[PDB]
Amino acid sequence: SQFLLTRLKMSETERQSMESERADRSLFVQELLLSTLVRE
Amino acid sequence: SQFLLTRLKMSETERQSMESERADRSLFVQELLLSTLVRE
Amino acid sequence: DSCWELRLRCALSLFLMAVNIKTPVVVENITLMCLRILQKLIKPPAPTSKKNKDVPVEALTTVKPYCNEIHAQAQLWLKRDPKASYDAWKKCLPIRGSKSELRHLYLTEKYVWRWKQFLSRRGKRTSPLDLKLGHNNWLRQVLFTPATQAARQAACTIVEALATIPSRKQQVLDLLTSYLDELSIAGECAAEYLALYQKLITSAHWKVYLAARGVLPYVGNLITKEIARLLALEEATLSTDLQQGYALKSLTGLLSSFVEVESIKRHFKSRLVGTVLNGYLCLRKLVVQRTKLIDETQDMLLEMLEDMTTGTESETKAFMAVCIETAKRYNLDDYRTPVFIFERLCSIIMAGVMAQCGGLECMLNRLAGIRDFKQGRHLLTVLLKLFSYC
Amino acid sequence: RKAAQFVDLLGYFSLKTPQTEKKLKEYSQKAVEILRTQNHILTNHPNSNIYNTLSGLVEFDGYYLESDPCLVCNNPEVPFCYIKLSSIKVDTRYTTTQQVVKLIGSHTISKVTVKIGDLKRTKMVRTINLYYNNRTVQAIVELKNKPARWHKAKKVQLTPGQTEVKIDLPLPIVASNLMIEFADFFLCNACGFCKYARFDFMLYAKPCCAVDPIENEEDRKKAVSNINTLLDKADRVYHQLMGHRPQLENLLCKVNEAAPEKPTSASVNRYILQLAQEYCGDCKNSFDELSKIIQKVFASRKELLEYDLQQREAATKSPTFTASQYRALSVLGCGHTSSTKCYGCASAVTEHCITLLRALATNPALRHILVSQGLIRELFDYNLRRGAAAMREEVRQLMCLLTRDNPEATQQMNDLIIGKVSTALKGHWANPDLASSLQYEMLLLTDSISKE
Amino acid sequence: QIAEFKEAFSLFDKDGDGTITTKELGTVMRSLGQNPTEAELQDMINEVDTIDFPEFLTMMARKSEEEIREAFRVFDKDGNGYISAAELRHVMTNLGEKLTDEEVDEMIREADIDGDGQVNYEEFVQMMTAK
Ligand SMILES: [Zn+2]
Repeated sequence: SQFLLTRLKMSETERQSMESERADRSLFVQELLLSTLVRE
Repeated sequence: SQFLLTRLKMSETERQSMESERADRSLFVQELLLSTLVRE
Repeated sequence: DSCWELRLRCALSLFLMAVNIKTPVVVENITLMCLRILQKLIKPPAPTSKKNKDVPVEALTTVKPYCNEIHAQAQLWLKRDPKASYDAWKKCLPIRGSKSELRHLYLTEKYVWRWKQFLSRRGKRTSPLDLKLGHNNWLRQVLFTPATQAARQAACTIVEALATIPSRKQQVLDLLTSYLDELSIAGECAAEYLALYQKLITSAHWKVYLAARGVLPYVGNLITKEIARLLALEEATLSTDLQQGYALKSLTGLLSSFVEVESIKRHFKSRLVGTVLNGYLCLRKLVVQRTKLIDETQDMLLEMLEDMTTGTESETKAFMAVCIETAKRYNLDDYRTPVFIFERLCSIIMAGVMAQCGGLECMLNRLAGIRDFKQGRHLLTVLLKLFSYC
Repeated sequence: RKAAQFVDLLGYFSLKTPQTEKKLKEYSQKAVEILRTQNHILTNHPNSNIYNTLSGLVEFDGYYLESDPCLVCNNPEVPFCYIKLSSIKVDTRYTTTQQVVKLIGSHTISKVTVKIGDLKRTKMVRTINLYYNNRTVQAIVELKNKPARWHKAKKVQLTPGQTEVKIDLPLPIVASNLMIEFADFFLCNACGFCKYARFDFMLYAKPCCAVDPIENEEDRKKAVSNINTLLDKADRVYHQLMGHRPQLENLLCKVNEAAPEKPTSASVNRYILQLAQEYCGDCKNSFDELSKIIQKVFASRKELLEYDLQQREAATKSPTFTASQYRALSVLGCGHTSSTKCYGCASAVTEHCITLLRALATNPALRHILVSQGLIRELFDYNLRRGAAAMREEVRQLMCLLTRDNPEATQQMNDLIIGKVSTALKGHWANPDLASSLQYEMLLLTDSISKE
Repeated sequence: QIAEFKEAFSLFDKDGDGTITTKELGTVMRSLGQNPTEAELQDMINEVDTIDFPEFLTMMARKSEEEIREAFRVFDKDGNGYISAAELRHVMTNLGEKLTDEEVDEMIREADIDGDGQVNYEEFVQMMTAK
């Protein structure tokens, strides 16, 4: 616990932004996966 | 020991020929190995 | 991080390059990892922000996908196409937001869509794909793979998440229904897939929509084919299988689930009585290749038969007609199934309807075919009882 | 594994009979096709990864992770043994001149050796009668009834003063309760003490899986109920057995990493110990219980089906069949077929294919046809690294023999070896397993060179 | 053709009274091979409205130049008969779409054959009838 290097926070607005970005990334991956199942 | 397929001789002149051929094959391999140690 | 797209491209390339290999070592060591990566990306962790403590994931997106098109295109995306990137895709979607207002919105959306279609048709704008899912893919391969169960579970989670807006859910349900015939080939390995399917149709209107598309005859045909295979196997060999009757049990349970609600029970009873009656008789014929699952299937089939045989006079007449129809095909030497048919008829006694349908000659030939008394006492007793009834 | 003699004879006859080239081509095609099909089955088997990883770490006899138990692999050839009658005893009752015994279970008795000690001249036994039955009862006095419920086995007459007698049975008997009667000339009715002599019994028997016969309808009902109970127990045991697979795959995944652990039979890696305990300790016990229950179910089904056939024939008697049709219809041809998805049986078929191909390759024309089929690549890619050590050496010998005097085949084999070695050596630096997984290619090269 | 619509209506009929709920209205013609949109669905609810067979048949029978004229009137808010880039931008913003000035200008320009940089009623009619 005395090692200094082992010890080498986020606000709320950026938390909302991160959650929204996670949402759009999920939607994009969903549509990308749907695109590979289309009929040929 | 009752299996038939498990049981599926050489004369003297062909033995002499085989020993001679072994001798020349040995000599050829010797010279082939000596050829790779020459100066460059 | 900000380079997430390149990592996702690597993962997806590895997934699609190694998704069609049947070897268990590849499924366990390559496909499962890519499936877990995709599952983590599709289903993000629950939000912790104070405002968004209650709302789900679908309520957080800043754009709204179109109902009947797919704008993301994987074939160009995997080749590093600047016109098919993530920002390019997100730029093509609209931001999340009286009678005349509704009308104006309708025609504006419709004719703007037509304008864009013409612009893509003649100009240079990229044309979105159509939402029509193929019936042969990697999805059926992954959903029923016997190499490892975790791959099946991850695929089930992915396909469950792929069905959120009803436009996609309709196609997803259609594909899963098409996958129904894999139950017999992959008996216990389908345990996950079934658990997904029943969850996706847990609402009444989806069951009714599937019924309208002609799924009840499909399940009936599958059940009859499985019962016929069971009879053929019972006739020939004497092997023991610890999984016998799983697929038949699952299909019968699914049919009972489709029937429990009122509308399809009332509508589709006239077309399903013959199948259920024949299946019940054939299952009762089993004497050696009988297990607990077959017993439960027979019990449920009997309960279904009891439930459907309750209605007006026209349906009772139709049921009698189909009962005589199934009595016709049975040969004159067996003395078990006709006894059941005729005691059922006498219990439901109706007495003159078979005069109209012409079933009298059937029972006349049944009397004429009796050449022995020791082995035909029950048939004679029931036939005489119904003759006195008639 | 039952077809060793058949493939032996097939190879010998194919080697001795001179035949046209078309017949030789057809025969070689059939052999190679069977080999290819078995290799394909083996490489895609759901349990193939687990068995392949387990082979090099633990020592195990059978494959205990099979969904459908295989009658061929579950039924080894058990030999007879000499068992003392008292060791299998459960309950006994004596009368004045008879002795009734019940055993733990059924047994296939072949011979009975009876020993006499402390005999007295006052009275000895002149005739011994043996009786047996295979009906299980809980009370000996219940089965004491003489006439109806016993079957004759053997009557033996003794010369006066005999000390040991060998009651041989020409046909082995499947018995659960036994009776011995002294016909021509003693025993305590309560304890069975005999003052005239002392009798000891030996049996040439082995454990047998059999059930009570069916004679009437309530016996059929009891058989049906018992078979339902056995099926339920088998289902429970089968689920308990198949529940072990996720833990086995987790342990395999952890072992594959091969991370060093810091701490001589206890100094082996703990994950290897856990793998051995999980497979050879618990899966083996579950598999054995499942096989026992499956055998009991099979015997019960056979008895029930025989009774049904007899009853149907009796009802019909109030169609000639040829000799082969009788065997096809009857219960004789019922329990000699292997399961379709069986790892051990596919391995045995591959062994037979390798042996037959080794026999066939000794004909130069057949050798040329086989190498034209493309056998060398199939043997190189599949059978070099799979099987026991003896099988691997036999495959190496067959591959060497296939190129005995064919420059093209030798060039093909050398190309395969050189390509694999170069491909591995290119990435040897970043992965040493590539350099250490060339032992079979180099062994093949050594074997090919050592044969002039 | 009436038989399929009647069968679908009856199959979606819950209480057996010959009437369904409008919440399941989209599913009825979603099962018939047609694919509607949410705005289409609210419009269809508005036009008629619990629906009985006659109204359902009326809705199905309408599944005309009056529609094109109404769309042109909605596009031309000022009623001047000419569709400016500003009007199209306002319509797109109301619909929620996002577009650039260059893209909208190119769309308007590709919609003009006369070279006047404006959309006429005849031009829109010809664009709609293009096959
Ligand atoms: Zn086997």
